[PDB]
Amino acid sequence: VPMHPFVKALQEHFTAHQNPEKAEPMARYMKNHFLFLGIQTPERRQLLKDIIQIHTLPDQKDFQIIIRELWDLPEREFQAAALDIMQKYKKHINETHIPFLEELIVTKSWWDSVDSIVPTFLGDIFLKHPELISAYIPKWIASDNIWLQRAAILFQLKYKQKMDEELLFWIIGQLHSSKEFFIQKAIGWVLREYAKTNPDVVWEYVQNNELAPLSKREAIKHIKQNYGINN
DNA sequence: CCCGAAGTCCG
DNA sequence: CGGACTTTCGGG
Ligand SMILES: Cn1cnc(N)c2ncnc1-2
Repeated sequence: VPMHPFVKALQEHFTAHQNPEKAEPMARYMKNHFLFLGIQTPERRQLLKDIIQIHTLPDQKDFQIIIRELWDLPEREFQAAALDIMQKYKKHINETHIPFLEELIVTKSWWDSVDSIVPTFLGDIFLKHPELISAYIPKWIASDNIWLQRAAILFQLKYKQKMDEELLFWIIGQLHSSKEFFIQKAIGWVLREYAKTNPDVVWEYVQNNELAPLSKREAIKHIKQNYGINN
């Protein structure tokens, strides 16, 4: 079975505009885990737009197929485009897509893709269906996969006043001993972000519970101005 | 325009 | 460790 024509068209059009000179530092920035074509986001968005204008966006029956085929292509711009395309199908994504999103998290994994999946697509799903959190989060924390662990930390990132504080702190407590940078930093990030909504609770948490030094410092990057740094 | 959100380099 | 500085991206 041939590649979906929309994906083939995108591949052809991206490749025709590749920039090997830019590709080298772009790939180095992601620690050479991926090949790059060398197309940065403004042009990459326009090239996608070009193909939608010519071909139209595929029927929703093909949504998951298109995403997978792009995920399987070697150059990282195709996963970035896949995520742009998933946003175009946003109104069709629901709680039944959690396993599909899980599989995207644990394939071609790195912070650029995982952070584009978790606080937005998964965050929205669990905001609407909080009763499903306990069907996934314990497994993610227990897994060997640091990107599922990061997903458990960051899916609430944008919740603001809808944050489940008890859940957030329980998740952080489970992962606070991790020596993995991407886990320590995610803990720092979600605490720093939630402190914009409720600084008192984050300050109390970091003063009274164990965290990696990186996590604590990132958490209080801003609110240390509000409380002061004791001698 | 601005500000806030990985990478290298240094002490 | 933790700060200074880097380029890119999202968004006010
Ligand atoms: C991706 N990226 C680029 N530049 C910065 N200053 C950043 N801080 C966090 N993440 C960043």
